[PDB]
This record gives sequence, C-alpha cells and structure tokens, in this order.
Amino acid sequence: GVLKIVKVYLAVKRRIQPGDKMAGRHGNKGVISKINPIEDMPYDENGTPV
Amino acid sequence: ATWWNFDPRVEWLMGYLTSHRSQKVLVICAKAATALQLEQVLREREGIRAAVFHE
Amino acid sequence: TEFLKPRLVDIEQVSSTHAKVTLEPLERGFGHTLGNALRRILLSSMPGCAVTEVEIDGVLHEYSTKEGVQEDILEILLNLKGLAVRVQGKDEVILTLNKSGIGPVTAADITHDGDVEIVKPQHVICHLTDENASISMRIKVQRGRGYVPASTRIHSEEDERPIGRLLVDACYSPVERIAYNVEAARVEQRTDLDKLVIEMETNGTIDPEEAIRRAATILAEQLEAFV
Amino acid sequence: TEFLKPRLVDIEQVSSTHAKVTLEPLERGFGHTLGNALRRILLSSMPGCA
Amino acid sequence: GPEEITADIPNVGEAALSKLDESGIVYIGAEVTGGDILVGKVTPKGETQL
Repeated sequence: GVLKIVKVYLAVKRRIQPGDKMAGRHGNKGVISKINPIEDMPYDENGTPV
Repeated sequence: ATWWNFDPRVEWLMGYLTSHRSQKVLVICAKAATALQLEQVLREREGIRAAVFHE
Repeated sequence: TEFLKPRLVDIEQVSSTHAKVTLEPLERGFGHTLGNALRRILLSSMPGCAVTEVEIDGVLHEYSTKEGVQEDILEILLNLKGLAVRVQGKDEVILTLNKSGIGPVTAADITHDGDVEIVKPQHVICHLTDENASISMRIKVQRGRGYVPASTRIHSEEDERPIGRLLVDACYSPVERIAYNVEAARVEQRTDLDKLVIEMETNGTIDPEEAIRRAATILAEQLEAFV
Repeated sequence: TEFLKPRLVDIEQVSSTHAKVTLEPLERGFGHTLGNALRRILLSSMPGCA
Repeated sequence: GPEEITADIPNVGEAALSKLDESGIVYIGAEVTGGDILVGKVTPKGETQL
C-alpha cells in the first residue's frame, strides 16, 4: 500500500551557551549563567586567564 | 562534459558575475544542451541564484 | 602639579610568539590603571590575520572524509582554524595548497605568494598515507577582529553560497596570553616610582611592537569625547 | 575596520554636589576598562585645594 | 491516486527548487535552514475530472 520511502539523515553543529546543562562528576550540577569574555575572567599571577 | 574549468567564457562568468549580481542581466547562448551544462556549473560550482530557460 | 609622561625603554624578544615589554616612568598609582586597561583591549580586541573559508575537490560536506587521509575534514578545518598568517596590502586573500605523497602536510606546502608570509613552516594541517592520491584546496584568509564565527555568518547574507565552500569559525584575535607586572622603578632622580612590564604570548601574526602602540591608540580613540 | 566611539547623552544635575553622567554607546568589554580607569584618576589625581 | 516524490508543486517554485538539485531529492550535503524543503512529496486530493 505504501509506494516509496526515502531516509535523509541530518547533521548540526549545535553550540554551548546560557541555559544549558553542564554537571560535575559528583553531581554538583547547574546552569550556564553567562559567557564572560576572557577579560572579565580572573587570572593566575603567572597570567593564565581562568 | 569537461570544458567547465577550461575556457575563459567561464572565468569571465565569475569576474563579471562575482560583483555585478546586484542588477539582473540577459544571456543568450548556443542551444539547450550547451546551457544545461552552464546551469550545473554556475548555479552550483560558482554559486548563483540561477534558473533555466531552454526550449 | 606636573604630570610625568611614561615611555618605552627596551623590547626583549624571546621568541616569535613571546615578548616582555618594559615601561618607565609612571607616577604612583598608574601601573594599575593602564596595565589593566591595556590588557582588556589586548585580549578582547586586536586585528590579527586568520582563516575563514575553504573549498576542496571531491568533498561535499564537512562531516564526510577523503581517502588516503588519517584525519577527518572537521579535524582539518580545526587545524586550519588555529593557523598563523600575515598580510601586507589587501584585506582578503585566496590561497592554493597542493601537496601529494607520503607523510605530513605542513603549511610550507602552500604557494609562497608575495604579500603572503607564514609564521610556522612546520605546523600540522593534514596527514597522507597512500601514495596514489593527493589534495587540492582553495583557502581564504582575512583580516578582522574579535570572533565572528561561521554561525553569525549564515544569517547576515541572502545571495546564497555554493556547495563545497565550507565554513571554519574565525579566530581573528591573535594573542593567546597576557599579564602585567608592577615593579619599583629606580630612576636616578626619584625613588618613589614604578615601571610597567607587560608579558605576552601570541601566534606572531601581529608583531609584539605594533600590538601595544595599536591598542593604546584604540584606548585613546575612545577617550576623544572628553578632552 | 572601524570601532564605535562613545559620547555624552545627558548630564543629570541633582545638586551642586551630586551628579550622574550617562554615556553611550561602548562596545562589549569596555564599560569595565574606562569606568574603572576614569574613577582611579577621579579620586587619586584631580587637583583640588584643601 | 498514488503519491509522488519528484519536484512538482503548483505553489512553491522555483524558489526552493535549488536547495533540491533535481529529479527527486535533496542532493547530498545541502545546507538547509528550518522551513526550507528536502524531498519533494505531493498528494492527490481527488476531484477526479474527465
């Protein structure tokens, strides 16, 4: 009764941002608050920005 | 079909085409088959909002 | 009350990436004002040359692969992304990379064009295995600033792109690390003073020199509404 | 490549002592650069008689 | 009347008939946003006239 069927498979590169769910091994999970630029973010006395 | 990348009536297609997309233009060629190749070519291999007018 | 005006003393080149920069003399409570303010521009902003667009024969989408190649397309997109490039004259440039045979594929296998100067002639791009195949590709390099990825580029245009023209996110910003030290200046007149040493690390696409002068220009450029 | 240049919009006088000052537009990650840098001068280096 | 899967709408064309190459379906690796078309499928609504 059903003539034809095709199957397309789709792909997407869907990204990290606020509202997502990232979680710690020990279940110390939470939400992304906001993506601070690397400037706002603090740094090591040996540079290395956090 | 191989002349795609070869002759300069295709290299022209771009340099002319590549900035003068703003206005619309009218091109007339040999016959059907010859322009069936162009469509395959330009529409994709260059990348234009192109369509077919044959007979 | 009269304001001392700080200057450049010496540039200590250590590598084509790394460089310290010593500055004296700055009055009390100014090493914290500028050094911080400078850094904030130096990361956020700054016009480095980086990769944007690529086309390859025999490939349709990024998620597929090519035979006789260890690495994947996205992997080669990823290796192109983190490239080092220099441009002299025009803004946008079109490179052609042609290598064939056994072994790795370093950037020095691209055609050395006039304006085109490469920083790392032993950087890893791609790998080959079988000796009856090759790779030809048209890469596109641009000068911009900050981070306009591929994503924001698929919604500010309507003329439509062709098939095969893949998109890497653009890493326009060159600098990868920066700090600033606050030591005591011994001028031979006054001992109250400090001097500003700014450490940096980068990909060499912009010189350690211009970088500093170019950023403090931007800084001042913003200050021009209050003079 | 061209950078946005911030300006003065309005000065809100409240007293001969107090005053707010509104400024737009500044690009991302510049409200922290200047505002801080401005303040540091405004306290520590403006020559008043006392 | 049996359904069909080639590019034959009386409504949408030739706007979205360059996402699709020809003759049936979305050409392998064709960049398509939400809303646009993939496989061209089309159904008869009776009326059968003669």
